[PDB]
Amino acid sequence: SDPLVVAASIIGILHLILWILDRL
Amino acid sequence: DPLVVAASIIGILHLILWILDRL
Amino acid sequence: SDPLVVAASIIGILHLILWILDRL
Amino acid sequence: DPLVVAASIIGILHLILWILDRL
Ligand SMILES: N[C@H]1CCC2(CC1)[C@H]1C[C@@H]3C[C@@H](C[C@H]2C3)C1
Ligand SMILES: [Cl-]
Repeated sequence: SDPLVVAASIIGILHLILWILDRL
Repeated sequence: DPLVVAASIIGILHLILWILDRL
Repeated sequence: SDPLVVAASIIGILHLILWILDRL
Repeated sequence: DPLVVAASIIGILHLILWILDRL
């Protein structure tokens, strides 16, 4: 696997979750 | 990879929800 | 990789650009 | 892939700047 792509994917999922919960 | 795919869809979805949240 | 990953990449670059500009 | 690497770097930077901007 690609460490950078894994980290960016996880960070991206976390980003949407935190943004949603912030907008609620 | 299901992670890469899921994060790809989630990334596209994130921009959509952001634009609509801003407009 | 595939057109999904490409599209999400382009869309992620676009997202940061538009967020920075919307934030200025 | 260059585009994927750049988007990975940009995605990480995006979250960091968003969190900070929000605080
Ligand atoms: N919000 C971003 C959009 C771009 C990606 C990170 C999250 C996403 C997951 C991986 C694979 C591509 C490029 C980045 C890494 C699509
Ligand atoms: Cl915002």
